[PDB]
Amino acid sequence: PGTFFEVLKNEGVVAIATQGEDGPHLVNTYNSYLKVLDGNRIVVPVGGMHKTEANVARDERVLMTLGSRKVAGRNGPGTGFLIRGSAAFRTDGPEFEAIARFKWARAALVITVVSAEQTL
Amino acid sequence: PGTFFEVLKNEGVVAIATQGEDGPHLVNTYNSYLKVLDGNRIVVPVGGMHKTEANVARDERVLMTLGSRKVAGRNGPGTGFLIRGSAAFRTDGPEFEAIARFKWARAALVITVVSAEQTL
Ligand SMILES: Cc1cc2nc3c(=O)[nH]c(=O)nc-3n(C[C@H](O)[C@H](O)[C@H](O)COP(=O)(O)O)c2cc1C
Ligand SMILES: Cc1cc2nc3c(=O)[nH]c(=O)nc-3n(C[C@H](O)[C@H](O)[C@H](O)COP(=O)(O)O)c2cc1C
Repeated sequence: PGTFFEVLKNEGVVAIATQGEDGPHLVNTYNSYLKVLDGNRIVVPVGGMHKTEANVARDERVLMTLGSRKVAGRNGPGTGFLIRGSAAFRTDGPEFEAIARFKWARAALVITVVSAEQTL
Repeated sequence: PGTFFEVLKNEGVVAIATQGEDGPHLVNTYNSYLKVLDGNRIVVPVGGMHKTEANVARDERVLMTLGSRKVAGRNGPGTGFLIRGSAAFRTDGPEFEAIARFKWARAALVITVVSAEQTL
């Protein structure tokens, strides 16, 4: 597990896939923008993510990839994760406050991780 | 357009989303692993991508995010793209050869770009 937390601190772009009625949608954030709480909750600051919110309002299911070449994984150098969870947009509580330093943030995207597999 | 080509040369992880019958799927590669040909074709070396190929055999539609903080975009520092295209697995031709230096590559994933929007 300690691999995952070292990845959060490093440089890297996160990818977030949602399910629409017109196919998947795909958006980004930075590894270091993420905030982890208890209950397997990863919190994302929301500036835009309008299409994403539309998709999530209808289908909680989300996928996320993140990693870093600086954190050593399965076959030595580098590591990547594929995370499956359920998503929710929150405007209040501990989850919104975790990302509150991002003054531009209109909401928090809260991903509750159901599984994480190392892909690298 | 010259922004896109500068992004390919830089450090960065690409995200590729496909449509399954069980929801979206999401896989990675590196910006510098990509190969661009004419006909709006971006070529990806395939080592694994078994679930991805299953999804693509059924639904050509694909989304891709890639970028770099080192290439200056819309609001100054950084740039990201969201690419929509159609995918195909090729085992021969110019498209496979473009990625042939990757000896581990069993195939080429060929993305024909229908649209690219700057997201950063
Ligand atoms: C590297 C990168 C990081 C980004 N970080 C965020 C972010 O932290 N929060 C956010 O709302 N959008 C971020 N964006 C923009 C989103 O990917 C997305 O385009 C925008 O939020 C609109 O979302 P939507 O397409 O679901 O409407 C980032 C884009 C890039 C390329
Ligand atoms: C940073 C990173 C780069 C990767 N590059 C490739 C790649 O270039 N080609 C490839 O087949 N898989 C690559 N992978 C692994 C794929 O994301 C994926 O897990 C694997 O190919 C299996 O595909 P599938 O889940 O569709 O079966 C990479 C993973 C990471 C984290």
